[PDB]
Amino acid sequence: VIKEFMRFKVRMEGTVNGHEFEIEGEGEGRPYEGHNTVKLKVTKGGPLPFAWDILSPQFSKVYVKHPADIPDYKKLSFPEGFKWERVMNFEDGGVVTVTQDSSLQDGCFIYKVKFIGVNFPSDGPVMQKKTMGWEASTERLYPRDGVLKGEIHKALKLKDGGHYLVEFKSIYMAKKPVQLPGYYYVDSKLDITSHNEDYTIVEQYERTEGRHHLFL
Amino acid sequence: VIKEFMRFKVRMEGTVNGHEFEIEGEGEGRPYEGHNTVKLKVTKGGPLPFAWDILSPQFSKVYVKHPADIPDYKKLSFPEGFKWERVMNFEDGGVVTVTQDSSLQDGCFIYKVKFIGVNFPSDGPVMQKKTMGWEASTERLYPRDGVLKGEIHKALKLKDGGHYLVEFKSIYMAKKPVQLPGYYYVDSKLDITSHNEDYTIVEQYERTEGRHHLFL
Amino acid sequence: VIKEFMRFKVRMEGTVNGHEFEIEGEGEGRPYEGHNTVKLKVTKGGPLPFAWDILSPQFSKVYVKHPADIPDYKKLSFPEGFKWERVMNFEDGGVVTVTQDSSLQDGCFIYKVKFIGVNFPSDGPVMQKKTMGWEASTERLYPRDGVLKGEIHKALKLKDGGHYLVEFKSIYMAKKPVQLPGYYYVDSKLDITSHNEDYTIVEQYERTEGRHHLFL
Amino acid sequence: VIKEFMRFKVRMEGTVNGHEFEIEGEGEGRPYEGHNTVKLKVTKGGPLPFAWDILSPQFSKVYVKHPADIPDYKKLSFPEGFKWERVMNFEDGGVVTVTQDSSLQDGCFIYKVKFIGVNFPSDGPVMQKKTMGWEASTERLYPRDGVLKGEIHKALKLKDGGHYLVEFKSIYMAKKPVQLPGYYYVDSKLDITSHNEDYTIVEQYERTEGRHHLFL
Repeated sequence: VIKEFMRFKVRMEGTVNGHEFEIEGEGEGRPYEGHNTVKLKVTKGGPLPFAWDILSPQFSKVYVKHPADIPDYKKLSFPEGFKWERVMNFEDGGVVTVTQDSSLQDGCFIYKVKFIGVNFPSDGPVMQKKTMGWEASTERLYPRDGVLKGEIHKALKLKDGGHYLVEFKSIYMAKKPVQLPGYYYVDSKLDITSHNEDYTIVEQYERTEGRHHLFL
Repeated sequence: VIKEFMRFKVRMEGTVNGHEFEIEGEGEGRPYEGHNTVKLKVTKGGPLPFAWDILSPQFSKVYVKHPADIPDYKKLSFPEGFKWERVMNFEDGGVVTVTQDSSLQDGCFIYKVKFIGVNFPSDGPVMQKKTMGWEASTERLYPRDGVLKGEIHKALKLKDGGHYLVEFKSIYMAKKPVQLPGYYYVDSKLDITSHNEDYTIVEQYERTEGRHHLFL
Repeated sequence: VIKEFMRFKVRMEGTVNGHEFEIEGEGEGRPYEGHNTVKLKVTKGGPLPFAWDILSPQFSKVYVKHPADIPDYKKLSFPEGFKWERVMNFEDGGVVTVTQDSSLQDGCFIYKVKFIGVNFPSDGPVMQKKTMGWEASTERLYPRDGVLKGEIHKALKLKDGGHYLVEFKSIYMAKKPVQLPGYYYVDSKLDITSHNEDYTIVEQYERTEGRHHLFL
Repeated sequence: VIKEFMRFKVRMEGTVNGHEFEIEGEGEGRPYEGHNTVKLKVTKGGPLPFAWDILSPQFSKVYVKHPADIPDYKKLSFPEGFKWERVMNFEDGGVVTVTQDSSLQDGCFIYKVKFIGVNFPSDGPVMQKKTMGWEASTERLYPRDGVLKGEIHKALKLKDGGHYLVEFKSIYMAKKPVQLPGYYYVDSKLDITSHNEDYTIVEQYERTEGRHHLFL
């Protein structure tokens, strides 16, 4: 079902401060190694009048490398798949909710994303495109309400120095109740590997792996 | 442009905890008197697996009665119109973002809404449909970032007694720059006037008027 | 117990961004008319390195005028009195928690307050003293867990224009379970009537009255 | 100044939901190895009417083991020392702010803590004492405003199962500006190693170490 190498296609429909847009992409990676890349294209509403960085994390948790003793809830959910939703609370008031469906079709993962971002200050980092990528991050996960949940304290690097803080709250829901893991963590590092002048064509790379707390 | 009697058409595309649905409706009211009603039909995704109440407020401020000394930002925005976005933070973790466009076509207001609700507990008031309508409310508004903003501490009455709290944060954005008001308030009371057994056909009534603080 | 005219004494022990201070005051008013004034003096920690405005609201609801049909929980709590606590969430990260005890000693109300404020940006309106008093406000109250709770969307006027937003969450706890009101509101307007340059000596006036929603 | 072995004494003055209490203790540890213990005694307000767990993390970061390439801001602040403040946002509404001062005297660290906790549901995990200790955690830190800040997504284990979520927001302020680290993490695991029936006497052990993200 989930091969050593897997490709995926994604489509996002979103709005940010009243500006609607569409994005289509194709990616690939090694689900058991914790690596995956993706190439995106703004197919509608481009060039985007905000930082591409807020969208990069919405474009693969099935590719998270999991140790044998931590049930890989997301991988187990296939072939049916899972859905995930998320809240992004930015420190200057901006708020985003995301809903996504992940399925398996013709040997390829299919991602469907709906994005709504609101309340971003007009002179803030997002609308002024002053961000420079995310710092590597660490997610705290745990089972609840029959599904998997996780929170992350993330940060975008600012062009003029400093950080722009964003709290991530995600909900991973398998389409069939498969084995859930316990309290654990997932380290991720997402890099923008290429981009044209106006970010209408972008490529990303993500390394992500789950683990127990260094149990210090 | 804004007659004493105006009708409107509305369509909402939304998702709540991974459940997709569509709703279309028709309303009418008296913009200078602060009254307006609307009849809705769940055109897709019905019956809804959640409380209808969280949707009722996404279904009119151009109909808010305003004193002569308080600029009616929304009315002034027409014929072009305005967009409004919103964040609803529920006390039990549920979060929703909404983005809407309000326009005027041949004497009839046109509303287009996109709604995304996430993180609602499966045993909570919303997913268990234990709500019984909203209490009348009072929104605190003010100008900022060249637009109009307002927050509200609202509450849903619970069938088993008590209230279910929700904080509202809205942004009203005219499509063309117009006169903004100062720090003021808007009282509203929304009632569900009719509904079939599964809430696939619902009618609503809302009275809403703006005013200065009772200037105590 | 509660006469048409009542005086009170207050003492606050507080800390803000690592700065310790103490304040003592004396006030008076007409509990049944909704008016009361208070005079403060910074006895330790002066001059304060932050805006006085964040402290003014911690210095009386027993003086809130209530309609005969709305139980005046706070007045009913005496002679024993009541305790109140509160959270103030500032839009720029600043957070404050307050705990207070109100008693009646020799026909005089006695207020004991503890205050801890943290996370205020050193460049923010608070630490830079860029505020000019609060806008009149409106609190939303309701009963819960045997006590009375209330929330407010308040705002401080900024010297250079605009507002600085702060959300209030209060908990009023009678020392003995006395009668509680239903869902209602309380309007208030606090004004600094006098003060020296460094706010080591200040006088305040507050008008506050309870009521049902104007019911729109 | 900071030897391989160091003792400390601490005193806490706090209040929770109107209940006041005072705690005194003494601990010891190995600053460069990341190990430290502490023994507490509720000297006033005991037996506490709430879960001891919310207080345990308020009782040593100068004992965090740091790699040579990461400036140990907190150790460098001595002999004068540093102050730290914090906000703990509990998922059911509870909110706590803490302010603390850390100094070095006659070769012994001296800790003074003030604590105010409010808005805990009378039937919640805290007031019902339904918690069973913290899960090991991971704090995300970064420099800002000349000081060191960090956030943590923590969880308290529940007796009836599941977790009780709490977000930590801390600010570490050296009394003199000493070198700051960059974006990094601190792992910690605090265990209650001893306690009498009513938690009026308690002992704790904490292992905490700083490090760069596993830099995936």
